[PDB]
Amino acid sequence: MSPSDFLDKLMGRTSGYDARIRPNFKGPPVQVTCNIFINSFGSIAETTMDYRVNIFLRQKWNDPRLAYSEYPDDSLDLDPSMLDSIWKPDLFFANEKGANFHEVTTDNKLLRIFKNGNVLYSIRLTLTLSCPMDLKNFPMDVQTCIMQLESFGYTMNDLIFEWQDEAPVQVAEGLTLPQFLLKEEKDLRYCTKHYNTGKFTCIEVRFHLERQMGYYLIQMYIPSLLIVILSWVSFWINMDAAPARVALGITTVLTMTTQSSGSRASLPKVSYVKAIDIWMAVCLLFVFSALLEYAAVNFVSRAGTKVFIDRAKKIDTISRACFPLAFLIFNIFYWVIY
Amino acid sequence: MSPSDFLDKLMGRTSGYDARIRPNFKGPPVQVTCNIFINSFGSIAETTMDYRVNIFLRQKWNDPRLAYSEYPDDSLDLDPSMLDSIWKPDLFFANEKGANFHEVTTDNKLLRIFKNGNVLYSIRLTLTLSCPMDLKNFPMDVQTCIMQLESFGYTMNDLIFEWQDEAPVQVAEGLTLPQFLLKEEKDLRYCTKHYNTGKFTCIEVRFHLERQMGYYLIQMYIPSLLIVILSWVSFWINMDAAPARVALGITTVLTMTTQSSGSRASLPKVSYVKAIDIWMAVCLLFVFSALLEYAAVNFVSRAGTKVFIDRAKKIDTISRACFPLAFLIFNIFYWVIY
Amino acid sequence: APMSPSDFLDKLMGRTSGYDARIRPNFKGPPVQVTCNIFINSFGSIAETTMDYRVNIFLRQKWNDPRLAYSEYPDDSLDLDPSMLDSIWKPDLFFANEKGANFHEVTTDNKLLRIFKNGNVLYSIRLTLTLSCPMDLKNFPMDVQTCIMQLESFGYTMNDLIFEWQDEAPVQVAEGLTLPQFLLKEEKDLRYCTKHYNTGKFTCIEVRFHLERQMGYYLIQMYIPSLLIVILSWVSFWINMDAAPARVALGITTVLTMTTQSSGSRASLPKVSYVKAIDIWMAVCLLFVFSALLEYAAVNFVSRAGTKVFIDRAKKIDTISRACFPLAFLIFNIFYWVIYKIL
Amino acid sequence: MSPSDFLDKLMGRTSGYDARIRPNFKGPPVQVTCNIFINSFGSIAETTMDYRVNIFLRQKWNDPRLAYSEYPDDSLDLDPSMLDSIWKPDLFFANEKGANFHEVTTDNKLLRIFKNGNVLYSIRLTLTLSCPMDLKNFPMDVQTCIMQLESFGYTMNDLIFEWQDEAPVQVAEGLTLPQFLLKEEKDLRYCTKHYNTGKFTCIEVRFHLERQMGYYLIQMYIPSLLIVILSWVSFWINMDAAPARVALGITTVLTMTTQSSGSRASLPKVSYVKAIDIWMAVCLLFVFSALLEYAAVNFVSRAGTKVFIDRAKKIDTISRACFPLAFLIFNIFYWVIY
Amino acid sequence: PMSPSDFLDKLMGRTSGYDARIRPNFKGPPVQVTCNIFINSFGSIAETTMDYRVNIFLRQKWNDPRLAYSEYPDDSLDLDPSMLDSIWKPDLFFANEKGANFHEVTTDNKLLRIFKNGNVLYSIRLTLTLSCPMDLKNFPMDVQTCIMQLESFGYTMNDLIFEWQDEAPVQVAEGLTLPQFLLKEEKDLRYCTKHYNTGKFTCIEVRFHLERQMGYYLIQMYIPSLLIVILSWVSFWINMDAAPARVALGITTVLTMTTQSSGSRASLPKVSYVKAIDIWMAVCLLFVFSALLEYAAVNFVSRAGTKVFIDRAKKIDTISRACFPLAFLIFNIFYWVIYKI
Ligand SMILES: CC[C@H](C)[C@H]1O[C@]2(CC[C@@H]1C)C[C@@H]1C[C@@H](C/C=C(\C)[C@@H](O[C@H]3C[C@H](OC)[C@@H](O[C@H]4C[C@H](OC)[C@@H](O)[C@H](C)O4)[C@H](C)O3)[C@@H](C)/C=C/C=C3\CO[C@@H]4[C@H](O)C(C)=C[C@@H](C(=O)O1)[C@]34O)O2
Ligand SMILES: CC[C@H](C)[C@H]1O[C@]2(CC[C@@H]1C)C[C@@H]1C[C@@H](C/C=C(\C)[C@@H](O[C@H]3C[C@H](OC)[C@@H](O[C@H]4C[C@H](OC)[C@@H](O)[C@H](C)O4)[C@H](C)O3)[C@@H](C)/C=C/C=C3\CO[C@@H]4[C@H](O)C(C)=C[C@@H](C(=O)O1)[C@]34O)O2
Ligand SMILES: CC[C@H](C)[C@H]1O[C@]2(CC[C@@H]1C)C[C@@H]1C[C@@H](C/C=C(\C)[C@@H](O[C@H]3C[C@H](OC)[C@@H](O[C@H]4C[C@H](OC)[C@@H](O)[C@H](C)O4)[C@H](C)O3)[C@@H](C)/C=C/C=C3\CO[C@@H]4[C@H](O)C(C)=C[C@@H](C(=O)O1)[C@]34O)O2
Ligand SMILES: C[C@H]1[C@H]2C(=O)N(C)c3ccncc3[C@H]2CN1S(=O)(=O)c1ccc2c(c1)OCO2
Ligand SMILES: C[C@H]1[C@H]2C(=O)N(C)c3ccncc3[C@H]2CN1S(=O)(=O)c1ccc2c(c1)OCO2
Ligand SMILES: C[C@H]1[C@H]2C(=O)N(C)c3ccncc3[C@H]2CN1S(=O)(=O)c1ccc2c(c1)OCO2
Ligand SMILES: C[C@H]1[C@H]2C(=O)N(C)c3ccncc3[C@H]2CN1S(=O)(=O)c1ccc2c(c1)OCO2
Ligand SMILES: C[C@H]1[C@H]2C(=O)N(C)c3ccncc3[C@H]2CN1S(=O)(=O)c1ccc2c(c1)OCO2
Ligand SMILES: [Zn+2]
Ligand SMILES: [Zn+2]
Ligand SMILES: [Zn+2]
Ligand SMILES: [Zn+2]
Ligand SMILES: [Zn+2]
Repeated sequence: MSPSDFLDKLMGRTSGYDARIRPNFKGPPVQVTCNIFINSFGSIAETTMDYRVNIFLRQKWNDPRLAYSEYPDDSLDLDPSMLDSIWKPDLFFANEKGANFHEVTTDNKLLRIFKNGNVLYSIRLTLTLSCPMDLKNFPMDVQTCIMQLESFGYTMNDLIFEWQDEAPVQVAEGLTLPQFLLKEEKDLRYCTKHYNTGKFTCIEVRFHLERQMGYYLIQMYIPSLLIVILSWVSFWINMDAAPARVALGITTVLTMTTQSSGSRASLPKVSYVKAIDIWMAVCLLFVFSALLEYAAVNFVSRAGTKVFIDRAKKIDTISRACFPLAFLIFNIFYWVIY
Repeated sequence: MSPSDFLDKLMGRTSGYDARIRPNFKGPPVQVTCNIFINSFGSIAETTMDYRVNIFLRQKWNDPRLAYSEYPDDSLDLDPSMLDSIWKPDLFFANEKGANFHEVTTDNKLLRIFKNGNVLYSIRLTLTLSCPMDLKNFPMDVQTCIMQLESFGYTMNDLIFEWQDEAPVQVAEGLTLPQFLLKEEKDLRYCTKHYNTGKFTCIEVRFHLERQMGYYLIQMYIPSLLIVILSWVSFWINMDAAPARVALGITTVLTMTTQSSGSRASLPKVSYVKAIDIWMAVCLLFVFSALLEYAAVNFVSRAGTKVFIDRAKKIDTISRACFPLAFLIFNIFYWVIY
Repeated sequence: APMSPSDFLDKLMGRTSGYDARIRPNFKGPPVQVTCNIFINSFGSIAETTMDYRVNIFLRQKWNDPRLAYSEYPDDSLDLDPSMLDSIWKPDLFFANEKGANFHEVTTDNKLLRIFKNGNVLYSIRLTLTLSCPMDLKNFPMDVQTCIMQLESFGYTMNDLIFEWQDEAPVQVAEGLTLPQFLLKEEKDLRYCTKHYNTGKFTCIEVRFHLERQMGYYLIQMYIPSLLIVILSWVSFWINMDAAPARVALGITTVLTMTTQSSGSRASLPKVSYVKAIDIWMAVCLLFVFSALLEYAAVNFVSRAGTKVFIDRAKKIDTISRACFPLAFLIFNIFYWVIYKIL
Repeated sequence: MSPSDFLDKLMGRTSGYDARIRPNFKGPPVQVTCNIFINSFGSIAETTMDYRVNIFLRQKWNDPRLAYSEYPDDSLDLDPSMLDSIWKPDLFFANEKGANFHEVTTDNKLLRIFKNGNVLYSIRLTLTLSCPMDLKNFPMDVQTCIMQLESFGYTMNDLIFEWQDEAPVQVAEGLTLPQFLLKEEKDLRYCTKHYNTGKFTCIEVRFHLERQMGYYLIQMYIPSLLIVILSWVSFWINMDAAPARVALGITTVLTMTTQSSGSRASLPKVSYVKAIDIWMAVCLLFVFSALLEYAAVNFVSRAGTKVFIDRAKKIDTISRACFPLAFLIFNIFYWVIY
Repeated sequence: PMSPSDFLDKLMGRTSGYDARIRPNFKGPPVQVTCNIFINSFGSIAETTMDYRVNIFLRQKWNDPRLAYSEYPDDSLDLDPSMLDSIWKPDLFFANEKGANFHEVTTDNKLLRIFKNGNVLYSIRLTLTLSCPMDLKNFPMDVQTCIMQLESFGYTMNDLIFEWQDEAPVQVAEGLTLPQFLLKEEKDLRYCTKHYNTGKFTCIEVRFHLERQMGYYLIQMYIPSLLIVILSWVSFWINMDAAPARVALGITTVLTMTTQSSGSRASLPKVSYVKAIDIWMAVCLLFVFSALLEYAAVNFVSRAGTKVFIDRAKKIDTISRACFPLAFLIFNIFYWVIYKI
């Protein structure tokens, strides 16, 4: 039989096939089996609180109307134009902010049918998915971003999604993220939805994203360490040089504040204390205490008498040991806790 | 009866149904009943003065042409392709800046008809809606953002919208906003429009958004408290150290101004006094007064005589008590008022 | 019984009608007189940098098509399904100064079709337009702009099609519509922009909106903080002439604050090559702040030798400065504000 | 003859016209004559290295199939829907980054045919065109931005573009650019392309854009003149006041560097020396030399003896004359050269 | 001769019986497609988003015996692109494409040409944004390798095979330049043959090599950092008694050096490895910070105003005037030799 006539008899004019009717429409729900290949993964934004993926979405279900005997071939690879002629699930991504198909240079779609009427339908999609983030431990945080595959119009009695048994989520070889590490273990689960329009099938996959710490050592933690260490050189400067020691004190405090708000600029305006806030707060405390230290040194030595000059000198010599020692103790606590 | 023939007889070729004609077109207006499920709520922008939602819009109306007896089923879940074949309301969002449908992986639409000809039509939409904001109490403000559902072509004598009686506005479980708290109570009302083209049905829903205060304590109010407290250390510095005390005075004023304009950068250019303006103004007054305080101290002590040196010293000792005390009193007033 | 709607639409503009939408009303006769009016649903995004603004409007067009006249119903008008707009002739109005334009299609096409007994048509369509508005920033931020909107025919010359603003209420504005930076003046000017191209002479009607910039924002974020830096600069005059590092510190940091203030405000504007009002203010403020530093340089220099005659001469420069600097700055403010907030 | 029948006989059902076949397809190439009206011209970006225009593109060619005698009218203005029914050139813009048609409120198109079969086809287009820029003389530069009209599928033996003889490029009355002056003289030329697919017609127009200098006097050259003049006040300050004279020297150098990199922020990251780089370099040299001048003054006067104090004083008095004099000479050279 | 309208009708139209849902030789071996690209433009090379943009003409060549003709003596026929919808064509897609679009102004930017023997030439104009993962370890003396993968979506290796053309598979428009990079003449061609759970799919790849131009960074990064280091040294010629002056210099050079450093990091992605620019900024900041510590030492050892201690402090300064520049010069030798040799 010629292919043109076969397609005509199976799903075309002479077929009497109606794509508005599901497989076994008087019978049990259509069991769809999903799996995704993750071609790319990125644009993980804290501010907009979302991420982007390019995937191949594979769906599998049985349509006894598409079973064939005319060829001995176990499967037939069909032209994607025939997808419009057949019934297919109405899967949508429940937490999708933006989604699109790919049409260059032709529709990036795949249709394959088997002897027994099974269908394989793969379609390429770019999705932007919402991923609410918990920034309490930033930048030592780990996020959990999800992806929900749901039916819009079919209730649980007509259509049921299920992750494939073997390898439901594949990831492209050598795929990396610059800011995160994508953990090998993906959690699969059900998000079965109950709306006032009914009960709807929904399956979910959770990716775990561990933020890479290296960037923050170099661009956040070390340069704050500078400003704190810089603040301490005041303690080796002559107590008579007020303009010099105040200059150091101010400029370290101010550098430390612009450092602090510089890092807050890349994040959303959450109303809870993050780990980076604690660090910047304590660093700023140490830098501010050092200025108060000189204010004390300057003030106790007003009268130029030896007894008072000696008392001021003791404040400096204690400071040279205690400030670094205390800051070292703080680092032990901070790093151990997280 | 086969589904294909039933759809053909009800709204297809052999039906004689005309979707250009409303239900009961010679009779009273079509009573439509709306309800929304809010799948997401965010992108609340002060600068552009708008917000974004992803909703399922449900509409319900009766079309006696679609009543059926051929099946005992109380309702039939139909393929959304049939939405093109039936009449439906021309609801539009009157305050929408941008709107779009969702088409991945198929049109995110739902059609359900009942024995008596009732229709349920749910469609998924991303909307950007305008929300004019009153920033007088920012950042302790609370906004009221609306959403108007209106008919474009049908006047009140052909078509009438109405919110559902039970649960017209549902919100997705666990939906949060990072900057605001969305209040449980939504106001419903009428926006019935009168244009030169006629009188048009319009129903409205108001969401109340209370801005979360926590972010502003950490990134606005506390760091301004620093600069004010920092300004006071000048009062414990030796009056002879002019370059040190002027250095403190300048750099606190300038830090305070860049702090002030830093916060104004995230807002629209409104021409009224906001709460944040008052705070920054008073903080800047306290920081500026402290510099003037030294200018006074320096100036009254020009001649190096004890009577004048004593007078200058009194200005400092009074300042150490009064500046903080006055600033504390201001905080009591400011916080109590808002 | 009366005629069914389906058959009436079929006989009027459908299969059996013989209507051709490629042919205008009275095509051998005089031009089609179209009557336009707009409802302004929103008005905003007034950008100086990109030099444009945005509106959401309902565009109403009215014209007579004797082919669409009917007697089959006693109704004075019939409200028709917008799908029928494709079946009828309609003007090819476009916005001549539009940078971006779009229709609205959620949840259906935001369109309106209404025909009357005598064949008159009312066609309303909802549009978001971004329109170009060349701006004269010479008096910024006390400026007032005039932004236009041109409705023009693309393909029909003046002998086939003519646009005209409605007589009664051609431009309506939504109740309670405000702009945050501007005041939209009640009076809109209507005019003709009749175009002559090498392809012919084309109808074009125009509406001008007047936008008065609100001054309040600039008092708080531009004029008052510059007043600070000038007043701050004066405290140097009460500081001891012996404290050079203190008085130079004040002088530098006020000049530098004043320059970053000045270029901070220029960041929100296009790169025009003419002097604006804000430039004059920042220039004079910077002059007063710079003169104060030069004042100390003079004080410091004349008092080099520590002798009373020279120390006294330097002290006189300071005491004169305490009066003259503020007095001169006050006089400047009188002149500046009188000039711009009069002419 | 009724218009409906005339269009039917000329290019419709009964016409036998095939728009897949060019005019005189066995004969010589179709001679197309182009002209543009420039409705707007702007968005001239240095960073992205492109510009934007809104044009009416007019094309003229003869199609003997569309010649008519049925009406005495010299030309017929046709409904643009008929453009789909006729053959037309496949002109594209070879250096276009983005292009779009205008469809509000109807397609912004014009079709006019003449007795002899001539066609006038005008279409409105927004184009973003690439314009590689030579920034060597910025901001006294003058750019040359082009616009190439090319055939995609027709080789030189089937289709030939040519600029109109009389007034090929019109510009809207009163059209201005804020940063540039668009010169009256446009160059027209040929870009005839040779690809491995063949030889393709291409005509080009070059616009000359002279950058307006006024903005840069006020926001770049004058404020740099300030910092240089400010640097000189150090020379009238007492040599004993080191913290004051070093303060001036540092802050002028640093102001001068942030000024310099502030202006580089608006440009692409080209790897050649621009005119603005030379100016900022020399200004920074004069400001840096002034600091070195004090370092010298301070250093030669270490021992507080008259002979060395006098030698230091001479360095200052020479500096007061030579620094401005040298800077004036530099300005003469710099401005004369460009 | 036969009219064009009838010829197109008999070849691929109503009366032809041609089915574009069926590939050439569908029971036979795979369709051999031969690709070549003309690069009309190349740019928008972004480090942050980690991608680049091209405007290309994509040419595909394959044989369709159904489209062979004898009715005309012409070796090839240039056909109207509307006929592309009527014929079978490969389903080539760009595997590493983030965004892609066709060009439709003023008509579809497409080309169809068929030959006597049924060969087809199909050229289509495309703007592509392609992902190019970057290794910034040597930034800004880095060289990137950006790829472009042409793949079949639906046809497995037994039905469809892509292959680069033998002669001149990748042409580049005359005078095409990039402002930040140099595009190297040699393009590598290779296979990316994909194995998915849906099957084995043809894929061919081209690699462009992009050498970052160094000139910009000398002027806007390396020289201005050289300033701050040289500026830091003037402290050594300032009087040791002038603490506020020498501390002022020390602070402001350190702080200028830190804002310089983080200014340059703003244009890059947030990678968690050490780049070459990080080492430079680190060492510059070390030299500027050491100079401040140098004065702290000078100030501290000279506390008691006695000659023996004043002399010791003075020696720290005189050694510093020679050693600081000398050491910084030695560092430059090492740094430049390592990265540029
Ligand atoms: C009194 C403050 C003075 C000025 C002190 O400031 C300094 C040092 C000098 C002064 C002694 C510096 C200051 C931090 C403070 C110490 C503060 C902390 C260690 C933390 O905060 C405290 C107070 C806070 O309650 C306001 C409290 O939150 C609770 C109660 C709240 O209910 C009222 C509730 O909503 C909330 C969710 O849970 C918290 C647990 O604990 C720490 C979280 C503060 C960090 C602050 C900052 C980090 O970057 C910010 C900014 O980028 C900048 C420029 C400077 C920083 C600063 O200014 O930091 C900054 O604002 O020390
Ligand atoms: C008076 C200025 C001098 C320089 C004084 O400045 C300082 C310190 C002491 C100086 C002598 C600092 C200054 C505040 C002033 C005190 C001012 C206020 C408490 C408020 O304002 C006053 C006057 C103002 O109108 C003159 C008036 O508006 C009304 C009437 C108008 O009709 C004429 C009407 O249309 C308008 C809408 O409502 C107002 C109610 O009341 C307060 C609102 C001012 C805030 C100012 C600022 C907040 O951030 C701004 C900016 O980010 C910055 C960099 C510095 C700030 C500053 O510069 O703050 C800043 O610009 O004191
Ligand atoms: C020589 C200037 C010295 C350094 C003086 O500078 C200062 C103080 C110190 C010196 C005494 C500071 C300086 C202004 C000057 C005084 C100058 C003016 C009041 C005006 O300008 C003069 C000369 C000018 O000719 C270039 C001339 O315009 C030409 C070209 C015009 O085409 C556009 C043309 O339309 C016109 C007819 O003709 C003009 C008419 O009149 C005033 C326009 C200058 C404003 C300058 C500034 C405002 O913000 C700018 C910037 O954001 C910044 C950081 C600092 C400002 C500054 O630096 O301001 C700034 O650059 O005083
Ligand atoms: C057969 C379809 C649908 C329908 O159109 N008709 C006429 C009948 C008739 C009798 N019983 C049920 C129906 C419904 C249900 N089925 S369906 O299960 O194949 C179906 C089809 C399409 C659907 C859908 C369900 O959910 C929303 O989209
Ligand atoms: C039946 C329609 C419409 C119409 O086409 N005809 C012929 C008639 C005939 C007699 N009376 C009224 C009409 C109009 C109104 N009705 S309708 O109520 O179904 C209708 C249909 C579509 C509409 C509309 C109203 O306003 C918005 O767009
Ligand atoms: C009737 C149309 C158009 C046409 O097709 N023909 C055949 C004739 C015949 C005789 N005279 C004029 C025409 C032209 C013009 N008329 S029209 O006035 O209805 C018309 C129709 C559409 C138009 C247009 C003019 O200019 C803009 O686009
Ligand atoms: C007549 C057309 C085109 C065609 O479709 N056929 C069938 C034939 C037949 C015989 N000889 C030539 C052709 C070609 C050439 N002509 S055409 O010159 O009008 C033409 C038409 C469309 C074209 C084109 C050339 O190149 C770009 O796209
Ligand atoms: C002829 C097509 C396709 C088909 O529709 N039928 C009916 C048959 C019949 C017998 N054997 C194979 C088929 C398949 C395969 N062929 S095809 O090789 O031309 C083809 C056609 C389209 C394809 C494809 C392969 O890969 C995916 O897209
Ligand atoms: Zn897990
Ligand atoms: Zn309420
Ligand atoms: Zn007026
Ligand atoms: Zn020229
Ligand atoms: Zn190689």
